[PDB]
Amino acid sequence: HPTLGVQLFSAGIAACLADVITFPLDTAKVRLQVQGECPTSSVIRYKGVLGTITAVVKTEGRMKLYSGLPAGLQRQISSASLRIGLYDTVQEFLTAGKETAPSLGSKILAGLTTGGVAVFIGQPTEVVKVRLQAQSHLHGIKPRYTGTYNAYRIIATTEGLTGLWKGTTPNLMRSVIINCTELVTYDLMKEAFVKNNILADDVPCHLVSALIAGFCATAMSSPVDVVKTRFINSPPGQYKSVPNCAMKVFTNEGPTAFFKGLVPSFLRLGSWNVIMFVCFEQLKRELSK
Amino acid sequence: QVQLVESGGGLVQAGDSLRLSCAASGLTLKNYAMGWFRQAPGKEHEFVAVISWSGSGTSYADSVEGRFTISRDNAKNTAFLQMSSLKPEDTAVYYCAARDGGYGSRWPDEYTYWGQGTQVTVPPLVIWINGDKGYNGLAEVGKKFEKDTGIKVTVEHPDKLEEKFPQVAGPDIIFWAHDRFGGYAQSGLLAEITPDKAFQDKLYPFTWDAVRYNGKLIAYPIAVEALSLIYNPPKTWEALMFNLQEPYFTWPLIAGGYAFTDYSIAEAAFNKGETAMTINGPWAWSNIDTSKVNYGVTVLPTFKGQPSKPFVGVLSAGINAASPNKELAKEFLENYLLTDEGLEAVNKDKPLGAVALKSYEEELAKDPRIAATMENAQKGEIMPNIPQMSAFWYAVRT
Amino acid sequence: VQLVESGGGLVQAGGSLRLSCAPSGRTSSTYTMGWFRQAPGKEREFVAAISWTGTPYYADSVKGRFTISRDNAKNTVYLQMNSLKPEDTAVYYCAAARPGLFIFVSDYARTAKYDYWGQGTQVTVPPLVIWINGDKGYNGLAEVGKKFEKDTGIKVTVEHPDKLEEKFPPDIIFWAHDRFIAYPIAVEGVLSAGINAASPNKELAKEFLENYLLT
Ligand SMILES: Nc1nc2c(ncn2[C@@H]2O[C@H](COP(=O)(O)OP(=O)(O)OP(=O)(O)O)[C@@H](O)[C@H]2O)c(=O)[nH]1
Ligand SMILES: OC[C@H]1O[C@H](O[C@H]2[C@H](O)[C@@H](O)[C@@H](O)O[C@@H]2CO)[C@H](O)[C@@H](O)[C@@H]1O
Repeated sequence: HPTLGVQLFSAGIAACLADVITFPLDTAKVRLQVQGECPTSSVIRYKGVLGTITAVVKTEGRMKLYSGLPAGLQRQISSASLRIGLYDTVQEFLTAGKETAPSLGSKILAGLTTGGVAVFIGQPTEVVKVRLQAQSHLHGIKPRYTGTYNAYRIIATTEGLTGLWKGTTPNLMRSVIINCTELVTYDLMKEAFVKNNILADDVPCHLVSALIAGFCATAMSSPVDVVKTRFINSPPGQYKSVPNCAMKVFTNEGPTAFFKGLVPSFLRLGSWNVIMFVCFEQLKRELSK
Repeated sequence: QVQLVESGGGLVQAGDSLRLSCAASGLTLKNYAMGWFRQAPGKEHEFVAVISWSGSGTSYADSVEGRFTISRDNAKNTAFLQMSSLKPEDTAVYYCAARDGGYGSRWPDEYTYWGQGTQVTVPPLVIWINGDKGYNGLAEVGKKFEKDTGIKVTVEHPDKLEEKFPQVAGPDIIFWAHDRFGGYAQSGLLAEITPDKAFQDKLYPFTWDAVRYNGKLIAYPIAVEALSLIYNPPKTWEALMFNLQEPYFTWPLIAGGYAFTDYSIAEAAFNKGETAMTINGPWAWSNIDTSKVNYGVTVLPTFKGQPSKPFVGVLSAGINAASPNKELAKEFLENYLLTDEGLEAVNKDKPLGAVALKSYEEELAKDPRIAATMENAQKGEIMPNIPQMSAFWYAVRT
Repeated sequence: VQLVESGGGLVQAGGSLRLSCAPSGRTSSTYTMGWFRQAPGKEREFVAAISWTGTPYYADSVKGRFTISRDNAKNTVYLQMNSLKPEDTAVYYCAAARPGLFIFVSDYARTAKYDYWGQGTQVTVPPLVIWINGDKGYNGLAEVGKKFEKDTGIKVTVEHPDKLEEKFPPDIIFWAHDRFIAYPIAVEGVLSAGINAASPNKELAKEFLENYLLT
């Protein structure tokens, strides 16, 4: 049994590597989600994952894809590591030393607690990351940031130390929904697949059920993610509150606009989870001895 | 010593194309981003187009999408802009800007260097018409043309345009009788006119031949004008008030010879009914209609048993040679003015006489005044268009 | 892995057999296991398989009678037989495979995935055999045995071994009362049938002798 420090360090390193690997998918999702915040020409410049990526690299440069990387790295160091270490610790505490088999409720509760703790501490990195990813020189509001640390300085000096935590409640809602949906859907799918013996009770069935659960969770959490992206990237004094933004989005475009960039978000979720899990397990096994 | 130079600007008509070239000297264009910014008088800078470092991705403004094409050449370190399907809203001064950061595109104040700039203008139609005729109807037709096509039309009536036109050239279309047009074409200020065979069948053949010159055509005929008496009116010359300074109003009395008080005072005197009979053309009829006094048209009285022979003119419009709107002028003249609606709108203000358009001529022939004017015209002779009339009308004047 | 079986022997019909199979070390908790049987003069066949998760899988011709289980603490696979018959007499092997290879429920039937095969144990269920001399009605005994096999499902054959007086010292020995603890059937002498103590299916022999023989 590895100690707490080893688990935390391995989790941090794995999270950082996974975030470094698959950032352009997040950039494409952010670009697609803020496409129609304000009225513009009838011509849509972004359409398709590969199309959006190639347009971004061809027009705004190759380094625009990886804008705001230090903010993501700081978020992974400060938020993800604590989440995926204290999740295991709290889960063991709830189980009370392998007294009983881990029930669904215990895992759900531990995940919700660790997700809330992770979201509350480590919000400014998310805010700055969204601000940097959504900005563009050619169209939209004038770019006001010149990097990541400059964004911190500008927000601290102009807005203060309480405007950095904007939009924490959408993040909490997104985390709770994604966690609960993932767990419930995976459990139900695996149970049904095993009961009807359509597939063998081996790792292929588990992997297929996990992928289905991840897709369902991404599909359910996409609207709240859209609202969060549109609210966080907004000049002060424009949006009154989150419900106002939701009503404006519904009236201006319609319900279909609530599902934007679903494919890039799902791809990022799957890739990040797989890479993080593999690297974390391998590094923990290597460092335990 | 960074220098940017722009070339290719000037004056271009609507619906044409232009080539703008920006040349850079003193820097290497391999790692710079080129862009074009237009400025209109009384407005700030606006985005037009921008190109990346290697011509891979280019961007255009929302208002010039699909009309402007931007390109660049690193070997000759220049940038080119193709402007097509120009509009009157494109009159502005253009600047070529270079961004140092490379692979860049943004709003102004983000670039590092700027150019001198070149002026691009889309002139509108300017039409000169004598103040006697109904210029308000022509202005209304021009407003309809602007609504249909988007090009403004201006109408001006300078005093004594027959002397100002040769010195100035300048207007785009000039309206006058057909006696000065022979001399104008001989001097070379006019331009040849080639209407379609179907179009030439709309008007009478002699009307077209009246503005001919050595087998060519120099002006579209518009109308035929001749003097008449307006008042038991007297039948023989052997009371009355008419303009005497202009020899055109006194020639009928003079003519077994042959060629080869003011107008305002007389008009005011007749408008109040002070005088009985006045000799004048159709254009004055509307004024009599405003005088609320009964009046009638009549053939000029005979002198010594010889009927008077007033000169007959063909009011026609010619296109200026140096005007850069030849196609626009041709389209406006052949499609808008030479139609029933436009000619009716013009004639509603001040009558022209007998319209050369057959469809309108048949309708207008029912008015007895037009028949009387034609009868008076037949007793006269069409005045020649040889280039010697520039001084003759002056010589008879003195 | 040195995977070894245990529980071999020869038993009578209708009994229950407990077969154990265990590997060396403590790697049983991270493996899937399977039982495959080979009939005398026949190739291998699918019998049962239990995955690492703990979901058993049975064959078409074995469902309802077998019961397979695994023990992580004991680290071994235990197979329980019910209503065993001579038709199930064969040599049984237990095989182990690493998890993750199988993707279909029918994929357990393939013998290529398994790699570690044990020594195996031979389980036999001898059937009751009745010996009748050449002076008796062997055809009637054959007909009775065929009827018994049709009714129950146990093979019965009647041989004709000459000089049975000394050769014998089978399941039911038919002879006169002079040589002989037997049931009379016919009267000559007294031609009676005795149940030898060496026969395993003494109860089956008694049932055959009482229910359908003397009728
Ligand atoms: N399984 C699981 N994935 C999560 C959870 N919270 C976030 N993720 C996913 O983890 C990845 C990275 O999340 P973060 O590092 O917080 O970054 P983010 O900017 O919030 O991620 P996006 O919402 O995908 O833009 C994304 O795919 C998230 O959707 C969670 O509680 N469970
Ligand atoms: O006055 C001399 C002038 O007479 C004629 O000009 C006429 C013109 O033809 C009419 O259309 C109308 O405008 O009245 C004008 C006189 O005021 C001759 O056409 C012209 O050559 C001559 O100079």
